[PDB]
Amino acid sequence: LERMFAKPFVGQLGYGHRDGVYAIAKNYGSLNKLATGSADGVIKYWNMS
Amino acid sequence: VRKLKHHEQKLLKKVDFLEWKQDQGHRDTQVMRTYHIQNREDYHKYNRICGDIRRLANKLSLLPPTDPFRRKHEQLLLDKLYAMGVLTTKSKISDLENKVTVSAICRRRLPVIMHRLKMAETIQDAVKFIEQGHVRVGPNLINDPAYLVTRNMEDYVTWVDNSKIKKTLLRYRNQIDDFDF
Amino acid sequence: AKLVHDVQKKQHRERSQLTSRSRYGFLEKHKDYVKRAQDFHRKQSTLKVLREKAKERNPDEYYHAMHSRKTDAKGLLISSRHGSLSMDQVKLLK
Amino acid sequence: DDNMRREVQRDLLLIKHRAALDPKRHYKKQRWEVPERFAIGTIIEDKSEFYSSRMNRKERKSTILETLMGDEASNKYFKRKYNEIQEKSTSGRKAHYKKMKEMRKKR
Amino acid sequence: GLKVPKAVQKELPFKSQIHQMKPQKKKTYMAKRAVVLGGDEKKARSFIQKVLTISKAKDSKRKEQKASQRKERLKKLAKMEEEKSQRDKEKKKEYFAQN
Amino acid sequence: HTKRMQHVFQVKYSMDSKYIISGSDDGNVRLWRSKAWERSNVKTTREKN
Amino acid sequence: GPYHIKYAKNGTHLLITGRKGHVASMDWRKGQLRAELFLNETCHSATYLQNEQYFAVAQKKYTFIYDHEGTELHRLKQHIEARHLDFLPYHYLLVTAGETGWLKYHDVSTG
Amino acid sequence: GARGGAKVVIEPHRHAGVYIARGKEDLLVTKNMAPGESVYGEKRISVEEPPTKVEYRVWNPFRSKLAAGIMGGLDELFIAPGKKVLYLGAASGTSVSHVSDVVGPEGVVYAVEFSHRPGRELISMAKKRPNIIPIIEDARHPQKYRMLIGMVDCVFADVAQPDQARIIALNSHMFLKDQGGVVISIKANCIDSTVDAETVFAREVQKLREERIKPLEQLTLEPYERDHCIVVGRYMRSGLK
Amino acid sequence: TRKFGLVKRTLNTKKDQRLKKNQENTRNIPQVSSALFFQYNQAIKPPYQVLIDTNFINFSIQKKVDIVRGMMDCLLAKCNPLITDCVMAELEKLGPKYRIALKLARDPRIKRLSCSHKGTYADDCLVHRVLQHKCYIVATNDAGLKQRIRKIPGIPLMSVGGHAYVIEKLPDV
Amino acid sequence: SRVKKRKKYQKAQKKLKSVRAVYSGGQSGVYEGEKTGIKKGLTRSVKFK
Amino acid sequence: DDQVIGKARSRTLEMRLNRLSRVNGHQDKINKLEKVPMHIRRGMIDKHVK
RNA sequence: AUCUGUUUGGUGGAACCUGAUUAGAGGAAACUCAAAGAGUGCUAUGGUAU
Ligand SMILES: [Zn+2]
Repeated sequence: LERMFAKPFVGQLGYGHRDGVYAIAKNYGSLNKLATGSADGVIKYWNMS
Repeated sequence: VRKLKHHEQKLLKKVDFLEWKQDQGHRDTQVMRTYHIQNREDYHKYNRICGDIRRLANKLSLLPPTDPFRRKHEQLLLDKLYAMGVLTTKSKISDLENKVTVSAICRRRLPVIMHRLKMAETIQDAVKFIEQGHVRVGPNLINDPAYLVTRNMEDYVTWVDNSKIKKTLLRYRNQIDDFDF
Repeated sequence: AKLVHDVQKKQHRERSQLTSRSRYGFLEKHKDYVKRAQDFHRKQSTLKVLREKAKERNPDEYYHAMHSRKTDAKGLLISSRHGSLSMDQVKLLK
Repeated sequence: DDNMRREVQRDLLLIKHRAALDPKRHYKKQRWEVPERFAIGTIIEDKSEFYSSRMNRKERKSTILETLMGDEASNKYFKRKYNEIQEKSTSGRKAHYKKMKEMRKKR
Repeated sequence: GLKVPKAVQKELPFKSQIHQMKPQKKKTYMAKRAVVLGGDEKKARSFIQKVLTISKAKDSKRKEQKASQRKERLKKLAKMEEEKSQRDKEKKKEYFAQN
Repeated sequence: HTKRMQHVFQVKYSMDSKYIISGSDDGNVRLWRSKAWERSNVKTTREKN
Repeated sequence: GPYHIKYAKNGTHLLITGRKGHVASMDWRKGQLRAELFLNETCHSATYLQNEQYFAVAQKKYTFIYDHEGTELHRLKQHIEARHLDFLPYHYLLVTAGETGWLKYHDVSTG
Repeated sequence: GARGGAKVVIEPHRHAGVYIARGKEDLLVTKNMAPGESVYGEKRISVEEPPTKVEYRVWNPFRSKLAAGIMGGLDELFIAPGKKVLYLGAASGTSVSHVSDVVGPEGVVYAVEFSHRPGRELISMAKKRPNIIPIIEDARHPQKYRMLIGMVDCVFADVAQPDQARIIALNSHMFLKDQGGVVISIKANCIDSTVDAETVFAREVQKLREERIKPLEQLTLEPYERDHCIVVGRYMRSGLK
Repeated sequence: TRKFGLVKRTLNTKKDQRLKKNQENTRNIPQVSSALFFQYNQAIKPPYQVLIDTNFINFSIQKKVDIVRGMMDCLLAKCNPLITDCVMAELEKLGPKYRIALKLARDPRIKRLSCSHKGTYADDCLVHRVLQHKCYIVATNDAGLKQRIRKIPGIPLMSVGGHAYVIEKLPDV
Repeated sequence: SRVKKRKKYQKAQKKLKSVRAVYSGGQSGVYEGEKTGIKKGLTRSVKFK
Repeated sequence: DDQVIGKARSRTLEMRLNRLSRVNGHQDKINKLEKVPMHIRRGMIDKHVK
C-alpha cells in the first residue's frame, strides 16, 4: 500500500523563474513563505499556500 | 462480496469467487442451457468422445500426405460422422478438428431434432413430451431425452398413434378420423 | 455538358393511341410495360415461395395455439372479425 | 383520467399533426408522443392587451377544435386540399378500371 | 393484390397461414345497438379525418423529396470517391518508386 | 526525480517538516512531500491508529 | 440416510448431507432453510467455505462448490473421489482426500 | 398568435420546474407562486385541477436571458426545485420572479441589487413571493451581506460590469457549495467594446478556470440577443483536472 | 406435484448480475459559431491572438526568426503570442538539448494560459480550444496537427517555412 | 456583374439562417410564442471537453 | 517428404510456410509470439540466455 | 339506394428483408425470504484518553 500511495509531487510555485534558481531562503518564523532568486538577477517572494 | 474499493482491488486482482480458469469459461453450463441437458455429466461424456476424434485426426495428419492409409481412414471417419449427423459436410478434412464439438453431438439429441422438425415450439417443451411418452422413433416409444438420432433415423420420428397431441393436429385441420384411433 | 448544342438536347414528344383503337385504352409505352412486368414477377415470386412452403410442411408440427384457433370446412383458416355474451351481460345491455 | 374524454383526445391529435393545419407555418420536426401527465389551460391576457391580443367571448370555445372549425379560411382551405388528394388517390383505382372495360362495350 | 389459390392456401404450415377475413352479412346485435353521435359531432369527426389526410400526404410527399435528393447526392459522392480512389493509387506508386 | 528537473541546486524543508522545496536550473521551484504515502488531511482516530 | 453434519465456524448455520444425495443448508436456530439440493448421487461429506454463503459437497467422483441458494458455481474436475473435506479458514484453502490417496489443497479465492 | 381565450396543452419540460404550453405556438411557462397577478405584464395560463384553479406564467425569452438559455437548449441548469439560488444583478422581478417559480416554495432565492430605484420594486415583488430574500447591496463586496446568505446550491450572475469575473469569484468562494452550479450571462460590449465578441468569451472563460470554476458549457443566445453567451460551470474546489 | 424437464441449477454467465461483464450493463448538435459566415471568420480582427505549438518555437530558432517580429512582420498587425501549460510542459520535457527553446519560450511578451486537463498532450488541448472559441491563430509546423486544424473551419493556420512565417487561412492579408 | 453579386449575397443570407440562428432585431410586437415550436430533447449547446 | 513422419513433419511444414510468407506478409501479422504471462517469459529467456 | 369506393380510426399480421434475443415470452400478490448497486441521515469529536 505504501508504494501505490507514494505520490510525492504536489505542485510547483507559480510559473517559476526565467533562469535557473540558485538561492532559496525559507522564513524561519512563517510556515507558508519562501524567497527565491535566479541568475537573471530577479528575486521573488512566494506564498506557498 | 461487496464491490471492492480501489486500493482493495489492486491488492486482490485475481480474486474471483464465481469464475475460475479450470471452469473453462463455463462452457459446461452454456451448452447445457442451449440444448437443455439434464445430466450434469452428459457434456463431459460428449467432450471425451470429441477429444478422441480429434486425437485420431491429429495422428492421421502427421502421417505423410500421400499415404494410402491416411486417406482411407480419414475418409472413413468423415463418412461415419456425417451419417451420425455430427458433421454437416464431408468435403474438408480440417472439419475433424475445427467442426467437431460437443454442441454438434448435442444437436442430434431427440429434443433438438423435434424442435428443428417443428414437432415442438421449444427445446424445453419437446423434452416434456418425451418424458410424457408422446414421441416414438420407429415402433419403439422413447422416454430418454438423450436419444441420438442418426440422419437415416430422423425420418421415423413421429407422435404416438393415440397421443392427445396427434388428435389436436388432425382436429385443428378438421381431419380427425376416429377409425384409425 | 461539353461540346453539345442545345438543339441536340431537344425533347422528343411522344405519341398517342390511334383514334380507331381509342376504345381499347391507353397505348402502353416502355415505362408502362415495366410496371406490369415487375408487378407480375413480384406476385409470382411470393406465390412460388408459398407453394414451396406447402410442399415442405411437416404434418406433425405442433403449436400450442392450435387449440384456440379454428379452420373452415373448406380447409381455410377462420378468424374472428373482432378480437358470445352471457345472459347477465345481455340483460344489462337490453 | 383513464376516461380520456374524446374532446381531449381530439385536441392532442390536433397538435401531433399541427404542421398541416396552416400552409404557411411549417414548424420544426418533432414526434410528440402523448405525455402521461398534461393539463389543458386557457390563456389570460393582460388588461393592457385589450385590443391587441384578446378574443371575444362568442369566439371563445371550450376546445381548440371548436375554434379551428369556426374559422372560414382554414375550413375552405381543407375542402380544397382534401378534394385534391382524393383525385390523386382515386386515380386508376377500381372506378377507373370499370370505365376502361365499359368503353370496350359498344355502348 | 395477390390471390393465393385455395389448394395452396389449405396446405400451409401453421406459422404461415394467411388471415383472410370473411364479410359479415347477418347484422350483429352490437351493430344494431351502438349509438352514433350526429349533428355537431359529425362536423367534428369529418374535420379530424380531413386534417389527418392532409398531414399524411404532406409527409408522404416530403419523404419522397428526401429520397429524390438522396439519389442525386450519392451519385455526386461516388464521383468524389472515385477521384480520391484513383489519386490514392497514384501517390502509392510515386512513394514506392522511391522505396 | 522528474524528467523536467535538470540540476538540483537548492533543497529546503517547510518548517513543519512535511514538505520539501527544490530548485533546479530549469527555472522552476517545486514542492514535494517529505513522506510520499502521507496525506495532509486531518485523520479520524480510527485512521490514525 | 445416513447423514453427515457440519456446523459453520461461528455456529450459525448447519449443513447436512444424506448419503443418497440430500444436501440441505439451513439456519437451525431460526428454522430457516437456505438451500436444499436433491442430487441423485452418492454424497459423502460437505463443508462450509469462508462463510455460510458457499459450501462444498463431495459427490460420487467430483467435488462441487455451491452458492447460498443452491446454485452450482464450479465442478472441481481435479479432485477425484474426495471422501473428506476440510477448510482452512485463514488460508482460504480447501483440502480433500479420498480413495486416490492424493491430498489436494485448493485455493477458493484464486481458484 | 397566443390570444386571450385560446386553449393550450401544458406539459413538463426536460428541466424540472419548467413547463411547455403547446398549441399553434409553443410557450415556455413556469408555475406561479402568487396566482392572480402578473409582475411584468406577461401572459398567464389558468388551469382547473381537482376544483382548485392553478395559474401559470409565460416566460418571455426576449426579456429574460435565462429563458433564452432554455430555448437554445442548455444541457444542465442547476436551478431546480428545492435548491437555494443566489441571483446577482437582480434589476427587478422580470427574471428573479421566474427563478423563484422554478425553485418552489421549498427553495429560496437571494436577489442582490445595487441601485435603489429598482430595489424598491424588487422589495415590492419580494413580499408577494416569500421565498425571495432581497439584498439591496453592492455585489462587489460580498462581505457586507454575509449575515444574510447561507450556502447556495447555484449562483446565477447577470451583472453587467467589466469586472464581473471578480464578483462571481468572491460570491462563489463565500456562499457556493462544493460541486455547486455557476451560471453567468456575458455581454461582450460591456466588458470590452474594443475587441470582438469571441475573444471576450474566450477571455472570460479563462478567468473562471483561474478561479477554480470548471466551465461545463457555453451557449450563444441568438436570435434572442446579439453578442451574448451563457456559460454554465461547476465550482470544483477539489480540482479542475 | 412434480414439474417436467427438471434441470440442475447452475450459474448463468450471460444473465448473472454478480459477474463483472453483466454488472456494467439528450442528443447534442453543437451550434455553428456566430463568428462564422460560411467559411469566412468575420470575428477575427487585429490584433491577433496566436497559440504557439512546441514545434513552432524550435523551428523558429532553426531559421533565426524572432517570435514577435516574425508574427508582426507576417500579418502586419500586433500579435499576442500565447503558450499554454501543455506546450511549456513539452518544452521542459524535451531535455537539456532544447534549453535554448525554453528560455525563449519564457520571454515575458509571450503570455501564458492555464490549463485544466490531466494529460500533457498539447495537440489535443489546442484543438479543443479552437473549437470552443474562434478567436485564435494556430502556429504550428506539425503535419498531423495542421491537417486537423484545416478541417475546422475559420481557424487561421500559421507555420514557419523558408525564411519567415506563412499564414494560410486569413483573408485579411 | 453588380446585379449578380447583389442576388448572390441576398441568397446567401437566406442560407445562413438555415445553418444557424441570426439576430434579426429582436422582438417585434407582442410576444406570440416561438412560432416553429420547442424541442424538449435537443441541445444546440457547445460542451467543453 | 513422403518418408518424414511425426513431429518433424508438423514442424517442417510450419517452417516452410513461414518462409514463403515473410516475403509479402506484413511483419507484425505473419509472426506472433504466443501469449505467456510476464513472470514466466523472463524466466524462459534468462535460462535460455544462460 | 340489390349506389359508389377513396380516406381516417380499430381488428388481423402471409412472403421477402433487417435488428435483437434465446434452458420461449409474460402477468399478480407481500409486515415473505435472499444476493448485490446508488444516494441520504445521524456529534460521526482520545493529535496522543479521568
Ligand atoms: Zn492544457
